[PDB]
Amino acid sequence: GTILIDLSPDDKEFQSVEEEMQSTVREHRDGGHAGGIFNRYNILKIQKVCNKKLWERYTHRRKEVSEENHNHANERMLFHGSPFVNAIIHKGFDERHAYIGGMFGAGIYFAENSSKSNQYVYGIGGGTGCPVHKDRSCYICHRQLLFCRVTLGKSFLQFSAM
Amino acid sequence: MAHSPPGHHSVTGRPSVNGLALAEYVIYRGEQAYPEYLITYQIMRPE
Ligand SMILES: O=c1cc(-c2ccc(O)c(O)c2)oc2cc(O)cc(O)c12
Ligand SMILES: [Zn+2]
Repeated sequence: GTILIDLSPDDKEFQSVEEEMQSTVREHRDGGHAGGIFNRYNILKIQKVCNKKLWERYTHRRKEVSEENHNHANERMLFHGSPFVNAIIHKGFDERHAYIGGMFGAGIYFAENSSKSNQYVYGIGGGTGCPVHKDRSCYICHRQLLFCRVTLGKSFLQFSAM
Repeated sequence: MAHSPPGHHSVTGRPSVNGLALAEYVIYRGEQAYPEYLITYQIMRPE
């Protein structure tokens, strides 16, 4: 079902997506242990993910949530990093993309800081890092994350000592 | 997979100690997210 369309670096859409990635890097309290040591990225490619079935599934749930929350889907764009990005783009998010041991329960996690999602690209806590060099701070290997459309509806506010 | 607290659709994890960390969010249904952009990248070694 899925087709991937390359965006041109001269297109304003590419440029706005890169700006979201780059502007939401921060330092992490682990010193870079999980995700590596960096202040910015080299963006190599940005692809638009197109799948009519998955889209209609999303927008059907979106309208349900809107109607339960004073006509406000509370839709955001957020980052998701994991080793399963290739399954997500063909089959969608599901229970097998849940962080069963996460702070807020077994669910699917997203971040406003692109650098937070980067800590999960090679696994929980960065796993053992890249496949080729076993290096969580690899400057060579190509990484992938998703910039996702996410419906929050009425969101329970949980203040977190983090 | 867990469920949202009753009467809610998601959880917002708002960091209270580090005032530069932005929010994290959890959903409990896969159909509440669409993977719109696939970004391929390298992290860069600082100078
Ligand atoms: O992108 C995130 C991805 C994941 C994640 C964690 C465990 C998994 O088995 C998985 O498939 C994904 O966990 C997070 C946990 C966070 O607190 C913030 C995040 O952005 C993520
Ligand atoms: Zn590597």
